[PDB]
Amino acid sequence: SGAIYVGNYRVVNRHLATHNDWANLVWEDSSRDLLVSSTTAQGCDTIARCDCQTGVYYCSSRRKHYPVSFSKPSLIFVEASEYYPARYQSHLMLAVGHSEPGDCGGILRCQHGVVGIVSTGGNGLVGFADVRDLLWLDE
Ligand SMILES: COc1ccc(F)cc1CC(=O)N1CCC[C@H](C(N)=O)C1
Ligand SMILES: [Zn+2]
Repeated sequence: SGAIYVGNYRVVNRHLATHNDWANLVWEDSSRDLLVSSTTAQGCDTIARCDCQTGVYYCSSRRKHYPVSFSKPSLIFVEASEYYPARYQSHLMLAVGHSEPGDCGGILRCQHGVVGIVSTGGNGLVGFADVRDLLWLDE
């Protein structure tokens, strides 16, 4: 679990969104596993606007943060689950690192701020849904 709180927005994995998230929907994209809902309180997370390929992520299954090199956002094949059939997920970045399903939502951060959130993993790899292209999160 985990979310990004920026301005009047809450960014979460689409497969983990709640009833309240869907009742206050701003935007959702199944192909990216993202959903943004509105909030009454003000969020203070800074979103990075960069092309960094290094950062730190929070891994809840280990109660630890890990430094990683990650690939540029791209389409990556993702196995079927109870949330989606087998498909390509777009805007996904991979890193070598530990992850388990409950790790989804952990933030990936570089020196410029929030990069994305854990969205996939398996076999010593972890995938992050990128958020740096969502310029509207700021205005
Ligand atoms: C962090 O997730 C891990 C990690 C290790 C694992 F063996 C398995 C997973 C789960 C995973 O990748 N899923 C299930 C939930 C939806 C995801 C998606 N974005 O389509 C795909
Ligand atoms: Zn950066």
